[PDB]
Amino acid sequence: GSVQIVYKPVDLSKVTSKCGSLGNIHHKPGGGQVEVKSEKLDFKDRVQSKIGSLDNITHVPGGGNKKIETHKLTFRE
Amino acid sequence: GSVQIVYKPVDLSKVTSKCGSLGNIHHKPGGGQVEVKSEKLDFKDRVQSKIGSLDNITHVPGGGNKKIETHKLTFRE
Amino acid sequence: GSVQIVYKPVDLSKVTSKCGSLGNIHHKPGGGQVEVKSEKLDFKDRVQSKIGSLDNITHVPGGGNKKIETHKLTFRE
Amino acid sequence: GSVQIVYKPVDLSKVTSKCGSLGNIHHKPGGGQVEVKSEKLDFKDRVQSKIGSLDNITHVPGGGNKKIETHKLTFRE
Amino acid sequence: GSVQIVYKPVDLSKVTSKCGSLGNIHHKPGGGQVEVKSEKLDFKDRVQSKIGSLDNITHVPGGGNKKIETHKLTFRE
Amino acid sequence: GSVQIVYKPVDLSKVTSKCGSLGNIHHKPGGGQVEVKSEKLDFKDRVQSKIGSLDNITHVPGGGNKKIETHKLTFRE
Repeated sequence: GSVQIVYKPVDLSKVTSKCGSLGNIHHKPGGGQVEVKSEKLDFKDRVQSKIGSLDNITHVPGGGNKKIETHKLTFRE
Repeated sequence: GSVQIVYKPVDLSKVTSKCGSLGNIHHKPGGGQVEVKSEKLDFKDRVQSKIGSLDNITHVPGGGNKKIETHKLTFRE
Repeated sequence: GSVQIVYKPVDLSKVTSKCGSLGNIHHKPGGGQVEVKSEKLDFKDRVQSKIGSLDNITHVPGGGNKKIETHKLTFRE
Repeated sequence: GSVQIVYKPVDLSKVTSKCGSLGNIHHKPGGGQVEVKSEKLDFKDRVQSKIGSLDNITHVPGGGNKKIETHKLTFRE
Repeated sequence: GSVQIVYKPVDLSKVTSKCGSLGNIHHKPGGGQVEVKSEKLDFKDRVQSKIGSLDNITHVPGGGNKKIETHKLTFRE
Repeated sequence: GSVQIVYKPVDLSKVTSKCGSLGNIHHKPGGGQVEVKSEKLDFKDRVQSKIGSLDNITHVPGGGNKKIETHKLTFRE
């Protein structure tokens, strides 16, 4: 008996974002009101929690581009 | 018996973000009001918590670009 | 019996962010009001907590670019 | 000829405000956003103006009572 | 000819404000945002102006009481 | 001819403010943001102006009481 595996995922992918001018951006908010009333909080194993938040975000990238690329290979004899 | 594995994921991927000018960005907020009333907080094993927050963010990258790239290989005889 | 493994993930990936001028950025906030009322906090094993925060961020990188790249290889006979 | 005038407005008026306890008063506002854009302002002769205001008032008198009382007498021969 | 005038406005008016306890007063505001953009301001003759204001007031008199009382007499022969 | 005037406005007015305890007063504000942009300001003859102000007031009199009382008499022959 004999097993043989080859793995050659060749790739050449271009992500582009040609852009002129981003111009005038106004993020002008009049902050409201948040109330949270809890008693008990038991968190375990990869918990991500957000409890009571008033957050403002001006995310202005001059071109934002993500390439995600995973290669998995599991061998079980 | 004989097992043989080759692993050659070849890649050449370009991420680009040509940009002129980012211009005028105004992030002008009038901060609100946050109240949290808790009693007990038991956290364990990779907990990420945010309790009561009033946060303002001007994230202006002059071109932001992420390439994520994972290569995994698990061999089980 | 004989096992043989080769591992040659060759790569040449370019991340670029050509940019003119970042211009005028104004982050002008009128700070609000945060109240947190807790009693007990038991944290254990890789806890990240933020309790009661009023934070302001002007993150203006002149081009910010991240490349994440992990290579994993687990062999089990 | 002869003119004669008498003026005797007699009065005894009581204003009262018997009160126990004023208790818990909460004035908890999350301040908003006011913008005024003008060019020219010509004011004359007993002008009272308020231009662009974000004001908060906790007026808690422990009994507030006003008595206004005017006596006018104009004689024209 | 003969003119005769008498002026005897007699008065005995009591203003009262019996009160126990003023208690807990909370004036807790998260300050907002005011912008005024003008060019020209010509004021004359008893002008009262307020241009761009963010003001907070806790007026807690332990009993506030006003009595206004005017007596006018104009004689024209 | 003969003119005769008498002026005897007799008065005995009491203002009172009996009070126990003023208690707990909290004036806790998170200061906002005021911007005024003007060019020209020509004021004349009893002008009262307030331009751009962020003011906080805890006025807690232990009983505040005003009596205003004017007596006017104009004679024109």
